[PDB]
Amino acid sequence: SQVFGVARIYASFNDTFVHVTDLSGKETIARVTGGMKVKADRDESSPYAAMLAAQDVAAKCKEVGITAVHVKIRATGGTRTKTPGPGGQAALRALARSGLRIGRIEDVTPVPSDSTRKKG
Amino acid sequence: ESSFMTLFPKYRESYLKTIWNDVTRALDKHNIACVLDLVEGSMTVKTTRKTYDPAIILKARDLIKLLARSVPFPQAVKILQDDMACDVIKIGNFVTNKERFVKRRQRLVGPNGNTLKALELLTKCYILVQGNTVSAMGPFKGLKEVRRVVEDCMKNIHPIYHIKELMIKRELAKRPELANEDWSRFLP
Amino acid sequence: FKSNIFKLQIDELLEQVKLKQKHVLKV
Amino acid sequence: RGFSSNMSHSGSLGGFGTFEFTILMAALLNGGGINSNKILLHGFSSYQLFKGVIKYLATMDLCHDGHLQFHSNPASKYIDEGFQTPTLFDKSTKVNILTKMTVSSYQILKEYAGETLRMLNNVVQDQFSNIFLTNISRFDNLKYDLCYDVQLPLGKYNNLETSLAATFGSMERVKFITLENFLAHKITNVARYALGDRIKYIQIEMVGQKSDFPITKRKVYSNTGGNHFNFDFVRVKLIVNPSECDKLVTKGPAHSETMSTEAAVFKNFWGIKSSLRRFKDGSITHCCVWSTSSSEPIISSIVNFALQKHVSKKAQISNETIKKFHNFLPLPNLPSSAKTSVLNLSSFFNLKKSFDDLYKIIFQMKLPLSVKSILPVGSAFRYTSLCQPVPFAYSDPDFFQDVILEFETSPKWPDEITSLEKAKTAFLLKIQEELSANSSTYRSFFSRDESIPYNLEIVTLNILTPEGYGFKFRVLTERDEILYLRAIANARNELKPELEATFLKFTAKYLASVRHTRTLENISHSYQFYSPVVRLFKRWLDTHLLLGHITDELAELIAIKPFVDPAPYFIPGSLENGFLKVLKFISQWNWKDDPLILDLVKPEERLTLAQYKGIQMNFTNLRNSDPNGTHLQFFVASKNDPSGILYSSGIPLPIATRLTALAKVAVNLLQTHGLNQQTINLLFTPGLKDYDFVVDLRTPIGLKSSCGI
Amino acid sequence: AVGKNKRLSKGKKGQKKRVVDPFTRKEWFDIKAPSTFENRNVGKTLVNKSTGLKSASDALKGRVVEVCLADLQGSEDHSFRKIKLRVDEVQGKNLLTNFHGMDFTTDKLRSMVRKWQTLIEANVTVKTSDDYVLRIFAIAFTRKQANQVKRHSYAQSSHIRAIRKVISEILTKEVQGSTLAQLTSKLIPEVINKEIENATKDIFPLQNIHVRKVKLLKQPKFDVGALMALHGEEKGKKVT
Amino acid sequence: LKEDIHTHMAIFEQREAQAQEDVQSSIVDEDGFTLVVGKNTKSLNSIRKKILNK
RNA sequence: CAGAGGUGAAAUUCUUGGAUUUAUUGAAGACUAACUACUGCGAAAGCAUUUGCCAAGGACGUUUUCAUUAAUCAAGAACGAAACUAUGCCGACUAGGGAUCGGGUGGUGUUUUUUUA
Repeated sequence: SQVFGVARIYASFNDTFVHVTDLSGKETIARVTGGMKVKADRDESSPYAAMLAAQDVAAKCKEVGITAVHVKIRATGGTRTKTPGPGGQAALRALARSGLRIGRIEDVTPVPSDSTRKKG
Repeated sequence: ESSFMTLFPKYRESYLKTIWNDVTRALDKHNIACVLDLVEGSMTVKTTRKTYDPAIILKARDLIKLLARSVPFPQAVKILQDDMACDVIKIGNFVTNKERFVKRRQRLVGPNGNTLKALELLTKCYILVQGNTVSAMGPFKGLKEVRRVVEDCMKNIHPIYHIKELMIKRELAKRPELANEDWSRFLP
Repeated sequence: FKSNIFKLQIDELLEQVKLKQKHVLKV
Repeated sequence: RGFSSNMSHSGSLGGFGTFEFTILMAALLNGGGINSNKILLHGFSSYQLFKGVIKYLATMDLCHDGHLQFHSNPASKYIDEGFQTPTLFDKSTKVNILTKMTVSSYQILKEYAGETLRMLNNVVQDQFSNIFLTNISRFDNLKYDLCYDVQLPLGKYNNLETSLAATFGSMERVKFITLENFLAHKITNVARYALGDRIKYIQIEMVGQKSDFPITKRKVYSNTGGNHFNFDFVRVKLIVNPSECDKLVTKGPAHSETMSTEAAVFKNFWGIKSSLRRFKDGSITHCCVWSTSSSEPIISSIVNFALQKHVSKKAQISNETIKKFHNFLPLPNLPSSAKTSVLNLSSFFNLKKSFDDLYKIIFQMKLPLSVKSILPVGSAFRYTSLCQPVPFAYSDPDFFQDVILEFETSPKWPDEITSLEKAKTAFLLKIQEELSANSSTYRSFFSRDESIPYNLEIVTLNILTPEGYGFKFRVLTERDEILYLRAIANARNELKPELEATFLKFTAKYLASVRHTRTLENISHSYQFYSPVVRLFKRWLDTHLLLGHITDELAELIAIKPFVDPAPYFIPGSLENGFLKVLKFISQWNWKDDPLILDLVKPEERLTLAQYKGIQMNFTNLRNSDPNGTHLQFFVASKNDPSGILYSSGIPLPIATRLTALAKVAVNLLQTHGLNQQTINLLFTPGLKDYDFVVDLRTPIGLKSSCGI
Repeated sequence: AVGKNKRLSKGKKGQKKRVVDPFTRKEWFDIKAPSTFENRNVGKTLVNKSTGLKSASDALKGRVVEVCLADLQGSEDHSFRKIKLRVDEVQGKNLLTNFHGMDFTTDKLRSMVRKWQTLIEANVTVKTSDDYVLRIFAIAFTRKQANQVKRHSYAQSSHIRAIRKVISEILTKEVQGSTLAQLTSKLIPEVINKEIENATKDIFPLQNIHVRKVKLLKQPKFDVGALMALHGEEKGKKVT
Repeated sequence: LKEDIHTHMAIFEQREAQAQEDVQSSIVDEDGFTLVVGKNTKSLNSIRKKILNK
């Protein structure tokens, strides 16, 4: 019935990557960005920008045949911050409004086991 | 039907038993079921079959996380709001000397909490300094500023320097004649 | 070890297969 | 091995013997490096020289990749261009040595070089007599895996043009001077291009080749074989790849706009049998589809078609030996059983599917002790059942396949063996109640197990699942080994060996059986032909009336010995070759001196030096305690069982000597008489002699349909 | 950054043309989980083309999928696990996947970890009967009894080392007894958790006992016969 | 089967409970000697059997 | 497939030889998060993944043994970018109270389990 693909939503404090892949994780279907949807460079991380990005990705997804999504949301991780972005919340909400069946939500941000700093 | 849970200790168990009617009031105004289990010590947010906001189930997860890590309830529902985020900053893995680490985080709090309170007032966040970490709750610009200030203070920059810089930047952005100049001629 | 066992075994096969000087002189 | 220095291009085997070996080892003493290094030295012993020369013939190609060059009267050099012929060349005399060797002879020499290099690098066992003291070339059905008798009623030298489909003209005489050479090379190329990948190697023997004629004759004059030529018939022998032994379609090249040269030879090679089929994914390639049959293989079908097309219209094709073998294997009473191949496992997998449905149900039932494991341990679960499992066929003795049902660990077991078995019976009673209350389509009842002596309360659960299958659940816990060791401790010095036999029966039923099952299923998947070989061997033992006193796991071990260790023969690629290899081994086995040590593995976890020597020390201790073998005859051991008694215990020395005598009588029969339908019929006739009395009995109802045949 | 104000780098000096439509040239394959599970058919996958069937077979035999056991088993009590699957065999718009690894999920690990108790990790690399090489990570969290009045229930170092000995022995015995498929059918109904709890009930009471993560290390040589046997040969339509 | 299982389990439980109490019922000898049993043992037969094994 | 990074906004930089991103791997130099304290150890500086090897140490338990062998220390010896709102009467010292870390004794039942650990 439903064709399932994943959406990797990497939502830093500066940008918002919406990136739908198929199940296998290798063949990317549609990738846009708030930075390539917004005009003002200072607003490359806004909910408006992410909403435009999710609209483009949803158009291409229903074009090729995908209908339902496992969403995986991601922060910067590592030694920097560990909180997703405004683009993350807005992209997920915009996808669900645009009408892809949101299949399964998961938080996958790389938390380091033992981080890399100097203990001065 | 996505779920999330987190665990608490018992002093929070008494407080949460007092406030759990308002937690479920807010979450059922947002259509999110929630249970509280006192023989295990667990708070759980489940989606219903009438919910329509994946952002709100993520926000409810952060709600119960804050409530377990001991912020009050009005702060908790301010995280349930729209344009707010929580961040935890680790200050453990910076210094080796225990005396120096204690002195530096006490410097981060300040006398009478003055420097912490002025950081809160200038960044519009809510900051809590718990042992080896720091929990700050507020808008994303405030969280960026607070992560920068706390990391430099656990390095050797004084938050009094950072608070003066924040005041100067506040008045500079308040006068809108300089939307291109670098302001480093003004900063200390 | 392989040297010892294979040497003794090839000695057995060669004394088994060896011909005779009487046959050599006759032919 | 069977080679010689004779000519092989006349449809013969050899081309490599004493003279070729001497010239080759002299060249290798001269050198043989890629940059003309020396491979063999003057101070080397014969072991070192032999290991070196066989390492060279194993590693280096001399027919299709490269060639060797030397000077006799300065150094040798391998060069990297194959000349499609054996090429060791001397430029001081400008000779090629091995032109008597054909391509098939060189291929078989390569495989033998690889086998003996493996046996040289084998450090565990003693491979010496294994290499040097077993002439395998006696029986062609034991040397090669498929034999084919084809008769060629040719006629006369001028009748060639009518009696052949090829043409033996002037330049054909120039290239292939003798008619035997030309026809032999024609059969090799035709059969090789016809089979393709269904064979590892090929061999064409010309039966009736007399290389001797008197002085008063001009040449070897004869009239045998329907013509005036020096052969009786052609024996086509094939060394077969067992995995691609039964691929249904014979795939060719794809389809472009232009007819390619390869597809052109395909079309002119297959004629009517060729086609152009669109496959399931959508490829458009040429393929000639056949049909499978139980009684005869597609190799026989395709070589019949190829020889009757591109050789002559008069030749006769036969392998009634393997035809009758596939007939002697039983055929289950199922739809499409006749056209079903012999490597099909669909009945076994249907049994496994029904078992998995029942497995889920009983796993998600609710008990006071939650279930820990459920292990199928049945002969059908290891593909060694004799009759293939037919639905609702409830008269075959292997209808109820054993499963082990093991619960979690619990400290509240009883500590008294009868009450322990009664508690297991209580668990099975609750299981049966829940099944009959929840999943009523299943049926069930309760039986006993008297195979374990003095433990008389073992109750098993018979379950009939509505796809027509039966499983007797028996329960294994964490206390059985403890209670049996305690009983054998507290028993007095007279009754200790009786409880030894009791505990050994318990182990072979409950514990090592699971290890046995999983090991044999895995290595059967790696060795397909093991399941028809063990089915035929069990049939042979049952008709010779030894199965009632020899257990099925010992039958499976003694059946799988040649598949595990086929040295110095080949891996079996036919039911015929496998079963006769088993018979030859069990005939040549001297169990009074020789123990059976196996390493049940996939082809190249093996038993290393310490484990091997420890098992041999166990064997020699058993033989010091029993030199004559009045108490044990077969010392079989593997990695799952280094004991050596566990499966062959309690075996009558009359029965063991009768088995060895039957194998010896069988191999002497095949030595004196040629292998054919009457010999194999005499092999399968029961003995009924040497017995002091026989009792012939009949049942009121014939049981063939109910047994599922 | 579409707007005009940003400057002109090397960048968009000359860009190629959109004349391709790879989603017109691509291809929908279907995959098939092993017989160990219950909901076998799981989604589809895209391959670039087929004019190199070399390329189709290459990409498909390369791929590595991963799913959640909730979708693979119909069970929200198995919802917290994720299973990786490896595509080894391909035949006719139908892939035959194979078991590759296993993870817990990050929110499950954070949900388990508490404050006034002790966390135990233990891993072991072992070898199955199929000569697969495997590495198993298990964890276990201690608990107070129904009677305890001390607010923290800490293990001692000797208790932790003894429980690690027991856990390592149990995992080694279980996997070295099992094959890979039997190990999947043990990991699905979570048997080793109850086994470890019943074996370490005597030393210290533990509460959260899981097998957190399984990793494959080295496969054997490929065997299409065994794989097709685990799952459970075709003639065309004669175009002319 | 049900009747046999139930009656055998009842009589076995009675015998086992009685033997357990008899072991852990402070077996004091005639000359003032007590006997050293442990926690979780339930068979004086098994005590004699451990002594016989050693 | 055309931006990515970064900032209050920028800028330097990397990017049609595909940067950022997605997936399977491989190597390298560090580090040892959550558990993590009402703590533990070491003379101090300091010390957190597993498992061994080597030697050391405290307290406890002792109807063991040596029988004043000790304490305190000037000299000598061993070990070894920062600071920035902290500040507590002390002592040759009386009763204690809740905690907790390590050892031992007794009572007492739950959790445990039973001739094999």
